[PDB]
Amino acid sequence: MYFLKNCPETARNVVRGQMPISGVKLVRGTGNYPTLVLDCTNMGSQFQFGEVGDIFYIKDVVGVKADTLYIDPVNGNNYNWGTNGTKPIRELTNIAKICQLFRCKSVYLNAGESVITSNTELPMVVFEGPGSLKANSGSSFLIKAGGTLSLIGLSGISTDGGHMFRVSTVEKVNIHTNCSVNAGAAYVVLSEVQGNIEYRQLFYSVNCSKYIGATAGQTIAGIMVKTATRPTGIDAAPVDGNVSLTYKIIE
Amino acid sequence: ILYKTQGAVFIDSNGGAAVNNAYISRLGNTNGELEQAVYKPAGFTEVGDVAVTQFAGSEVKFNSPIIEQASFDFVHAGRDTDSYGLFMVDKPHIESSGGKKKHSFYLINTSSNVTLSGVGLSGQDPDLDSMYFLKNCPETARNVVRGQMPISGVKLVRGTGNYPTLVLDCTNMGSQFQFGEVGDIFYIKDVVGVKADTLYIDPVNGNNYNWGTNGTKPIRELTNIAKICQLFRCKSVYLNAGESVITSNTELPMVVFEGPGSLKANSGSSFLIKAGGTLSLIGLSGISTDGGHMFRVSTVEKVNIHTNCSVNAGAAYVVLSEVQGNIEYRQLFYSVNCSKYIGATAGQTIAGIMVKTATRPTGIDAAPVDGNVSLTYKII
Ligand SMILES: OC[C@H]1O[C@H](O[C@H]2[C@H](O)[C@@H](O)[C@@H](O)O[C@@H]2CO)[C@H](O)[C@@H](O)[C@@H]1O
Repeated sequence: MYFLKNCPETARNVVRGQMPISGVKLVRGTGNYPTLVLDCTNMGSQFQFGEVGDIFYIKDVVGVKADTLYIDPVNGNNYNWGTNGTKPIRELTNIAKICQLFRCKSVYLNAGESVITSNTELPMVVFEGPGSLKANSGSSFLIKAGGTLSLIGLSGISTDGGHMFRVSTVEKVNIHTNCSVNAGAAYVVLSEVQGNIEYRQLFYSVNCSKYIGATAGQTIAGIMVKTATRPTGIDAAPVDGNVSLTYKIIE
Repeated sequence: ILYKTQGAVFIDSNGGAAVNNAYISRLGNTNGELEQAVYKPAGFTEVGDVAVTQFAGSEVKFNSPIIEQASFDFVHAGRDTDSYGLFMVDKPHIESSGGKKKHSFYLINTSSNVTLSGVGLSGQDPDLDSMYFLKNCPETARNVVRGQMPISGVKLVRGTGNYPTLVLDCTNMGSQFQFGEVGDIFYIKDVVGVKADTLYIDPVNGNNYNWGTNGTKPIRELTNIAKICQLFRCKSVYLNAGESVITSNTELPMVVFEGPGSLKANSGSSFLIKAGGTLSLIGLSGISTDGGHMFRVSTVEKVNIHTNCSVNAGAAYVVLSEVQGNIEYRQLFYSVNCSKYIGATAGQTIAGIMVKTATRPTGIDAAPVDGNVSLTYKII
């Protein structure tokens, strides 16, 4: 429907009213700036039968919500909105943007491994489903906003060497992992700021050299590790020297 | 158009057709309510004259119409098959002598974009008359309202069907919270750029038709308080004297509750906590249940429960986490009763507890929570 060519950063291409009844692909473009704005746009059944096309070009959304974002590394299509279960997207590249735009409460991971190869932000929502999350090429998942990130019942989350979650916000961050967690020789959580973090591991298993570390002097953290399958060698020293504990709950 | 029964009727294909600055009026409204629409969609079975009627997929653009003396200003039905046909009315000038009217926008299985121009009214029947009537609009439909609400108080919306579709898009509400009524809050899907600080409740003298956001016009039941606070970003709820009760599990918004009123969960029901934040009960005459757990938490986000009033969960718990929770509970003065302060349905919930009162179940000071809760801090 729209093709946005080299629209400047200050420009806004506002869309109001009702989208067509039949599915359409909304936007494509060229240039480094998003300018499309959904101003209370009545989307109808576009999430189920249409496509966004290129999510990069959407600058802001007002009054348009969806509860869940669906990801399918095997059958998904990135042209999709991803907010309807029959039309999931396939990559993780824009899940943070998409969830922020539509105020999604959860992310659904269909079977298969959802991977990243460069640092990628994760929205602070509930992740569920049979899929797994993998950070490859030394990349890390990024936590940039306060709130709670929950991994519930996934087939697991792991990395090929980089720290698992890099926190760059000073806001309170809760990380809840109720699935298999494997950071290898790295940390589950690395704070790049003077953080305030609460990490909760529930059953399944966890592996890492330290549960939480920080790049610089002190980051307050609270930790609960409820699983026998953990590196017991760090029960006495679960975090690096740059992290001070508020509480520690480990058997 | 000067008419007796129906002003204008638009049916089936009329793509791109426009009707600008139309002046359509019934010749007076005497016995208007008794006219019977002749050409109308199946879903419209009400009696009364209709200035403008549209259905079967017709989508004529109505720009600045002037509609006078009608029982129904507009009756519009989307196409039966897929709800196709947007109801488009921009700045309608609606008036009727003696404030006689049934509905301005009777919308069936459809979407709409309407811009109000600070002109309009709702009829003399305190129960049935409303600006909008939304009949079986589907889940995917949106009936958007922009512009200025009438100066005089009106009842905004009523409807039938299982899905809310009304949207307040930066609607200028004027003094409607104080003098008007929402009608049926259920049909409002969302609200943008319209806020109110407090939601007022009075279990005996309140009226559910009211918005509830102005102190002179509180609502009555607790059923939709979470939804209302969410739509209007309320910071607090004011409970006037009396017992506000629930008999089914009902969500409580995470805001400050104040006033001399009390909260009661009956029929074994529980109050629900579905979002993170802080729920504060400050100075209420108390909160209690007839046997159900007081607060059932179903969110994994950080939840703070601050009770500065009398609390009685009986043999039940003040808080029950239905997920792997993260809760902080603080009881300040007054009194607290329960078998355990916090419990959970399964796999460990973390919590911090502060109980500052001599009137508490002293025998659980050493074991304040059930086996599925692990304490971060305990101050008693
Ligand atoms: O699907 C087309 C249309 O058929 C019927 O409409 C009737 C209408 O009710 C009568 O008042 C008269 O105008 O004849 C029409 C058909 O010839 C359905 O009642 C209506 O819902 C539907 O849209």
